[PDB]
Amino acid sequence: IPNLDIIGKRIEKIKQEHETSWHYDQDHPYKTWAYHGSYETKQTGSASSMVNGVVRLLTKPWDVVPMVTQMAMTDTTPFGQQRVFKEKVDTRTQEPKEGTKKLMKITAEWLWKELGKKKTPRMCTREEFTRKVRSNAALGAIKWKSAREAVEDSRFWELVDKERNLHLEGKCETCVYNMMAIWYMWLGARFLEFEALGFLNEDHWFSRENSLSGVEGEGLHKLGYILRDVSKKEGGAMYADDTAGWDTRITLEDLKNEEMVTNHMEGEHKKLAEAIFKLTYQNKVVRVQRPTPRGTVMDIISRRDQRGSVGTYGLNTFTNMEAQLIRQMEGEGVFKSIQHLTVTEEIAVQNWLARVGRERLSRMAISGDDCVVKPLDDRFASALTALNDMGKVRKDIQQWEPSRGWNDWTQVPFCSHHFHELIMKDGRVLVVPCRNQDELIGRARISQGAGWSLRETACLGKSYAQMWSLMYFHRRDLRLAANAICSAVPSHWVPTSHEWMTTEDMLTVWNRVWIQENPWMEDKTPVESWEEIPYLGKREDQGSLIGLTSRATWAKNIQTAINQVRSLIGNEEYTDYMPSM
Ligand SMILES: CC(=O)Oc1ccc2oc(=O)sc2c1
Ligand SMILES: CC(=O)Oc1ccc2oc(=O)sc2c1
Ligand SMILES: [Co+2]
Ligand SMILES: [Co+2]
Ligand SMILES: [Co+2]
Ligand SMILES: [Co+2]
Ligand SMILES: [Co+2]
Ligand SMILES: [Co+2]
Ligand SMILES: [Co+2]
Ligand SMILES: [Co+2]
Ligand SMILES: [Co+2]
Ligand SMILES: [Zn+2]
Ligand SMILES: [Zn+2]
Repeated sequence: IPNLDIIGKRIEKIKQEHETSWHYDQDHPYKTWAYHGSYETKQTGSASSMVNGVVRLLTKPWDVVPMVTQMAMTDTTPFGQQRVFKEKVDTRTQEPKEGTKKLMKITAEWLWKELGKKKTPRMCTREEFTRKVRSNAALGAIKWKSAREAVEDSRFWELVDKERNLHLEGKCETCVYNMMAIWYMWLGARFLEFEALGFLNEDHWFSRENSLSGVEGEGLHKLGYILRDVSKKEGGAMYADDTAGWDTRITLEDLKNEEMVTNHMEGEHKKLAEAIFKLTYQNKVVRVQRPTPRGTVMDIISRRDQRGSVGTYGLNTFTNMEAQLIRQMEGEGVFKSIQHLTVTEEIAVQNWLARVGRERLSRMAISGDDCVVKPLDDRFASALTALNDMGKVRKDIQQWEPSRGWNDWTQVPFCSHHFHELIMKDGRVLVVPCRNQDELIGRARISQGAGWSLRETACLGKSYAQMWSLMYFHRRDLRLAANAICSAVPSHWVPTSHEWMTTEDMLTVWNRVWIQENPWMEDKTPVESWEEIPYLGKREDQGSLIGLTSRATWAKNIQTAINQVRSLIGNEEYTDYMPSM
């Protein structure tokens, strides 16, 4: 089942740009994706990640930690792409049963209606898009060189209009994904997607206020508070099951339910969004590279159901909200059979959604595929037939083994973190985020771009340091490492583009984020120094693999390393920041 009436125009346009080498490789490796052909291509990508030499020189004890080192070994060569494709992306998900589909359709229709109560969809503009391009951007493959180049060249916008008018007659020609697993599109295709669906992000449809379950806009320093509030609900344990490869488990049915947001639109906006949904989401064309004994080729493949990562405009959050409501329903015995929803069962679901729907959403904190649920009681743990039949198979657990929850919200994993209460010297109680400090250091030692000069490398380092001092100040090693990086990088250099991304005094930012603007901090008295700001317990702070001897030596000689970095940056002026205790 590949529908060439929808994808043929895209495939033929690519075939015609490489007619000489175009061919059908009878030994292609694709099993659940439809394969259309290959052509010869120049190898792109690389098999190493680039190391941030500034962060590395100031974090020398971590040169021997395995987690840290391994993180610097990403493979975007054809070899790497094909490795991840075979293991992760080339999977099939069964179609949900009839009953499951009915639950999803009812629940999705209800959810769009709740999200739309206080919001109205709208088209986003070329001007909105262009302003966002002048900053951090969603990721498209880039004929110009940068996104900021394309937005000014008005020929770029003629191409947009060309594709847009095809979209307006239900045809698609250039919206092709590239697996260079992350999927890129031409910036023009990204614009059309933004124009149709950007309102979901820009108008904050998944903020906690509008969606009850969501946390769009919250910010790491707020998530722990949000978890602790959810824990105040009456109910069972708190559950936080990860889905194995969520993007690959998005079904065609999921995509059709997300599309019901178009029922809330009108005019050409509805037509454009319908094009994004039917032409680019439910009928995708993907380019992947593959090594062959004859050099690297590009494969053209297609598939209807999965999702490709930029975010997903809240659609992953939407679908997870829907999926977790249905698991709540199943736990509460609202329905009995995935096989067939009886007429009286469809009415119960409708009643349940009308009666307790909003309350059940607020038992949840959901960010894309990341969810925390505090259900009515622990029947939830073994309500599994809808979850599995929807394809949202739980990671690292037997299919019918019941979920394990937690009674202590400080043990619940959410958004790659745990959250802890932390007592200040004056007795006020902070809720702070926590995650393995060897991961944080490993990610800081990776320069997110290839071929970078030392200034941008130093500014990326400073960005992590300021983030550490805001978010992970309670970790002794990170506070010290942040101090060194900030001492080593000229004080007026701007961190690369969030609260840590200026040259504001970071104590000023700390006070604003954790005291002044913290809705869960009643006493608005600021702190007057970093010595006033506490650490986690020395025990629980140990979490790190580094030896105590190499940490002590690192701490004792840290100024030697700082000066070494200062010398390579240049005859500049630097500030010696308050040394961590
Ligand atoms: C937009 C929002 O507030 O939701 C999230 C989800 C995951 C996450 O991981 C971080 O580092 S911050 C963060 C925020
Ligand atoms: C706890 C500590 O002293 O670490 C930092 C980190 C970043 C920063 O940015 C400034 O201007 S001050 C400052 C201190
Ligand atoms: Co050719
Ligand atoms: Co080529
Ligand atoms: Co996974
Ligand atoms: Co169909
Ligand atoms: Co209309
Ligand atoms: Co999302
Ligand atoms: Co009740
Ligand atoms: Co950052
Ligand atoms: Co509050
Ligand atoms: Zn298109
Ligand atoms: Zn911890």
